[PDB]
Amino acid sequence: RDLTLLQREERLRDLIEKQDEVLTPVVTSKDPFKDNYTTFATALDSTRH
Amino acid sequence: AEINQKSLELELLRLEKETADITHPLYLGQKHQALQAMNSHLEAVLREKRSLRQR
Amino acid sequence: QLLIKQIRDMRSEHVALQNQQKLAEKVDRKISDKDENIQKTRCMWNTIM
Amino acid sequence: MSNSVEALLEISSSLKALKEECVDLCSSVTDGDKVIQSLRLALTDFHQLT
Repeated sequence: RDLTLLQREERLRDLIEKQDEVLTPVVTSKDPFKDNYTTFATALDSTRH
Repeated sequence: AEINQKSLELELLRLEKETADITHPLYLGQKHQALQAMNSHLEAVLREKRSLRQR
Repeated sequence: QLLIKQIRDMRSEHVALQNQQKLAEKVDRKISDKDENIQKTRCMWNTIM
Repeated sequence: MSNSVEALLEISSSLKALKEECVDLCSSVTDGDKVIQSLRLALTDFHQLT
């Protein structure tokens, strides 16, 4: 039982570590993008009517 | 002995359920798709920067 | 005779499992940070999606 | 004896209930490693485009 549970936890850790490495840069640049994009889209939308 | 085997199985299944959103291929696949759609859109916007600026 | 056979078989199995546990403990100190890493990863995804 | 038999019936029922909740998790072992690689590329691109 102990060996089997340890093997599964190790696999889970490996998977989480690989994801953290790639998600951290995207979350940090999100808020400036969303705000710049929304302002851009609203400005563009006012020229079509 | 039989109780012990089934108890282990239960414990394993419980661990898998609790971590499925971040680990299972199904859920990870859905996140990929959403990200690819946005990429393509941004590529397009960057390609038409001049026209959009003029407008 | 049956009991003799069963005990011998189990002893052999116990030694084999002991060798496997000694190889797995050389990797585990760092586990005190799992639930925290999972929630961190989940939170980053929720923010992006 | 009577206590052991009752413990088996309880655990067996708990397992059956959990297997039914995890029907979506039980399908085809696509190579989890491939999906992650692909995700890595998409995120990296997304970050660069943003």
